[PDB]
Amino acid sequence: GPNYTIADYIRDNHIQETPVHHGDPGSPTIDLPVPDDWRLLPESSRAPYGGIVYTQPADPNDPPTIVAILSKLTGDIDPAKVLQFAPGELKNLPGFQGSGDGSAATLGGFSAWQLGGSYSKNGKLRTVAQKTVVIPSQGAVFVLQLNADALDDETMTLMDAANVIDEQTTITP
Ligand SMILES: CCCCCCCCCCCCOC[C@H]1O[C@H](O[C@H]2O[C@H](CO)[C@@H](O)[C@H](O)[C@H]2O)[C@H](O)[C@@H](O)[C@@H]1O
Repeated sequence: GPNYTIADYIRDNHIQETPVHHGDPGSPTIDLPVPDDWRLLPESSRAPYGGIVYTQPADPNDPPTIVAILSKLTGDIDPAKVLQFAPGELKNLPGFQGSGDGSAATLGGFSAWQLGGSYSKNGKLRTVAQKTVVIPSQGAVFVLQLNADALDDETMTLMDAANVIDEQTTITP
């Protein structure tokens, strides 16, 4: 899309990006909570840093989910620019509609950005949101992204889980 993204920022600069997994030497420890009625997702192709899925979905083939990704950025990386370009990805979604570009936030004591809204996929309105947390540590900038997605009618399920995540997550570099 026409919006500059974090991926564009990485591509256009002398920045190395490497995926991070639980237990990797040199990486932060991120304790995400598992809200009630949600179940933990292990690390997989579809949940690179794990995630959570709602255990009482209206459509078991399309349940509300919050998936985590953790990346390690080294080189000519400015943590403030990661936050600056965080809204680009969602804003490029087909028919995305949200309240502006989102807002600043914090998670586990680190600076973050969150935006949410709706988009249309296969003729169905979906609620989507992304929280990006910048974690400068150990000669690198780690970037955590939490990607929430659900059918429009299950928007409140996502919002409830988000409050639990916002209040209980700890991040220790
Ligand atoms: C921690 C994991 C990630 C974070 C937790 C996940 C929480 C997700 C909650 C996200 C709910 C965000 O959606 C809120 C709403 O945004 C848009 O409306 C807003 O923007 C429109 C165009 O500017 C205005 O016309 C509307 O008045 C204004 O409400 C969509 O059109 C709505 O359909 C959607 O409901």
